[PDB]
Amino acid sequence: PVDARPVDVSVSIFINKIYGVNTLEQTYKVDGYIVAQWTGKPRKTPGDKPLIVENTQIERWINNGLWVPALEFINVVGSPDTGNKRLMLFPDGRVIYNARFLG
Amino acid sequence: PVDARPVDVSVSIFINKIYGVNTLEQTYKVDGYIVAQWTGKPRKTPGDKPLIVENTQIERWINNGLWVPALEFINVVGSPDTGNKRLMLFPDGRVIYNARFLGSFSNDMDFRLFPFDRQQFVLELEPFSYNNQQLRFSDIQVYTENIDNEEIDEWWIRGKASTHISDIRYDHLQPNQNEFSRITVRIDAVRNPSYYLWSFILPLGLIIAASWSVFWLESFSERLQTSFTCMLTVVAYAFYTSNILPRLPYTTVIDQMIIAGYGSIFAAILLIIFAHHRQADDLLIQRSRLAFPLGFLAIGSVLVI
Amino acid sequence: VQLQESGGGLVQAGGSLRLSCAASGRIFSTNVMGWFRQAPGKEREFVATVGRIGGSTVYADFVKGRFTLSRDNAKNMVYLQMNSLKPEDTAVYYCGARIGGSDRLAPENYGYWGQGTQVTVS
Amino acid sequence: QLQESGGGLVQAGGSLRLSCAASGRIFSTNVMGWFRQAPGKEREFVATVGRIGGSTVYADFVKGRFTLSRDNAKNMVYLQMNSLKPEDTAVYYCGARIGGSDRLAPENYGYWGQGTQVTVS
Repeated sequence: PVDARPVDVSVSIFINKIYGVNTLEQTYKVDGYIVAQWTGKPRKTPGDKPLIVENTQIERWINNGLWVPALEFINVVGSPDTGNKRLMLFPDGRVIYNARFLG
Repeated sequence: PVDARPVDVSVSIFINKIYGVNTLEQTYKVDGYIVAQWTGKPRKTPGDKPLIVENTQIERWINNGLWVPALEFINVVGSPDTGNKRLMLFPDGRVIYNARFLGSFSNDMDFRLFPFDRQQFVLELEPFSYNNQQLRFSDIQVYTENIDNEEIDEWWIRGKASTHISDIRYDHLQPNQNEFSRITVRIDAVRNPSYYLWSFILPLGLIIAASWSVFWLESFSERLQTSFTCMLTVVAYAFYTSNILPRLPYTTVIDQMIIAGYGSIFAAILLIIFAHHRQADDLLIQRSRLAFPLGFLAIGSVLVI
Repeated sequence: VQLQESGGGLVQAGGSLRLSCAASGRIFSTNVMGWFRQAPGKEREFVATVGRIGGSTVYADFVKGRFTLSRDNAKNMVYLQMNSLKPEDTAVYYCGARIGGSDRLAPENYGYWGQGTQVTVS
Repeated sequence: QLQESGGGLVQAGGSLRLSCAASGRIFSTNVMGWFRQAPGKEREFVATVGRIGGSTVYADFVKGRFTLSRDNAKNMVYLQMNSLKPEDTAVYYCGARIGGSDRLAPENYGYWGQGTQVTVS
């Protein structure tokens, strides 16, 4: 009957370039990486080492019950171009999400 | 009995074409093939022969545990347009990945000396997820296009392709796990100044020179009025150039000529009025038909320092 | 722009040194400075310099995590903490300033070289 | 101007090494290609360099029997022809690609040489 504390998410954003200003639309392009890190459910990993799950393999882990919350860019115009993405899954429950974006 | 040593990856890059330079964004397009090779654990194949797996089928093998690491283009802009891709699996354990790619790549480009600028088109490659304890590049080879005649091409490739293999250490990231292996390719090129010398620079010189002829008119009214048509001719020419030449955040060589033209015609206008309204004599100082082109070229020389 | 290296000397295999490069003149930052080296008979080869993105640093393949680049933008200096030295590292370590281009690893894109500091490993 | 040489009579199964000397405004031997023409038949492609480095284009009848190489020092190309058969009997010409967008098209070649006869019994 006692509620669970919120999940803390640490975020690191890496900005490569800001360009393509469109004065009339008041927009601009940003290329970079976004890293989000939280602690979820403990799990087994090969050799108890950190596990790397890349791109389309991430969706297979989601279907089987891994929690990966959607982080939205509030002020992005349209769907951003996502390049490579990666999950690093630790045995203790830690998850690190890393993705390349252009929007 | 595992093998914890880093996986050595040999890379070959076939560059089909470099084009589509965007000057303001400092980007360019590259079409080519990327070939990556490493040695894994041996396996059995149909008929003890190399096994080919194309496109979608590759995904089925990754689900079965086949290790196929993502290699990111560090300096690509957006997701590159990957065409056909293929894996070749040998019984002895070799794995070769091959893919056609089209992408836009960024780099530090300086166009101030345009149209006589030289550029370094660069490709930077790095594993997306595996540090140099798990995946390290062992060699890089680059093959480019065979050129017939370069007079038709916008850029001229001076020298063979340069390559580097270095390590990138990231502070934001166990000890010795924060370092990634990186390949760098560099293609040195020089612009073809032909088109810009004959259609842009030369006509602009005749215009500036032609504006010096106002000193040969035999009347103040004629000297001051024709100067305005000259001014109007430089402005009409600045539009023709801007409509074709690339956009930049700084001036080029052609932009400075245009400014020199504005300054010449404006200076002549001040001289025409001074000569005529300082005394009541005038025609004799207007015999600076030689002194003005030299002063322009004189300043025109100290501008080249 | 004038650069002056310092910190060289003699050391035995497995030792340590701390090279320093002082920049004097018109420099926008120390990001543009990079360490190089040249042994007798060998070309002048890249050693280290800052990376394009913050927190990253580019090291030659032979560094193998031994050297570490650091900077004091206030004092306008960069340091190279060299550890676990080996005989192969003996050379004259210069200090260049990136004069443009997009190849941090290319000596041809560096200039204003210093007098150089000698480092010798036995 | 182009000049061929190295032809002659050879027994079915033998080899020959054709040579094409190039003279004049030719920055590289890449533009050069080999052709052949038998009596009554049309001039057909044989071999020239590929667009991308390391590639070479060969006619479908070559079947790995011929090999085009180049000596940029002497500004030349060589056609090493092995496993020759009576079907290969023809006059072999050397041409220089003068533009166009088809390495395999005779229409895009000029400066042809006199040709050198290859005859196989």
